[PDB]
Amino acid sequence: DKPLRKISAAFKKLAIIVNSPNPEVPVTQFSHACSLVSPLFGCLGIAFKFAEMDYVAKVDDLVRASSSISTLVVMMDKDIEADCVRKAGSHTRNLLRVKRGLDMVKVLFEQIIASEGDNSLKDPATKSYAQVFAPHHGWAIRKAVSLGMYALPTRAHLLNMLKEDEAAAKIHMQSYVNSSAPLITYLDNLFLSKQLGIDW
Ligand SMILES: CCCCCCCCCCCCC/C=C/[C@@H](O)[C@@H](N)COP(=O)(O)OCC[N+](C)(C)C
Repeated sequence: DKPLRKISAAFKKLAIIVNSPNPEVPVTQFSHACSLVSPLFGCLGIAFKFAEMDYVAKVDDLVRASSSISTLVVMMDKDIEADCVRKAGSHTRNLLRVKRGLDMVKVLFEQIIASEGDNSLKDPATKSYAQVFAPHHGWAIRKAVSLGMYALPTRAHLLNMLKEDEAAAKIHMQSYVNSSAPLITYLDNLFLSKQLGIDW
């Protein structure tokens, strides 16, 4: 199968949901779509190993919760009720981390699309990391990530891993960008509308 098309197809559906008048985002559909993004960090290599703990484990948790909890709204309401929003391992806290991962990939794709004709992924990877994850990482991690940037695959190599040529990759990557933009906005507002904040 072709991994970018599974991503675009799944997030298009979520986009339709959050673009609708009364959105109800199922934890099952949401968490499944997010797990389709996980292979991307492995492709980029050792620099993004932090995503195992900062993203993959966070998605794993939401997949667990999806068996007993209907929607993202219901999921957050439980944590608000139990006063465990910022508690380590809480579904709401993990949801916030998942949001950041989705955001980083959105920025990554945007920069890859912009830097077409350049076979180096250095700028897209460095800029996406610096914007989304760097403010949440201590010195050691940021240095390790910076070092790992030397081990990035070439742009052409990445596309080969994803099984697309330039033209087809541009379409599905842009499709994710178009879909994740309102999804990320919807997720942010779930926090902000309850004054929960989004920078913790
Ligand atoms: C041969 C040798 C190979 C050596 C292999 C080692 C390379 C892989 C290292 C993986 C990176 C660590 C993954 C951790 C991710 C999360 O825990 C992050 N939150 C950690 O960042 P931190 O800045 O400490 O989080 C903030 C927490 N704090 C505020 C309390 C600092």
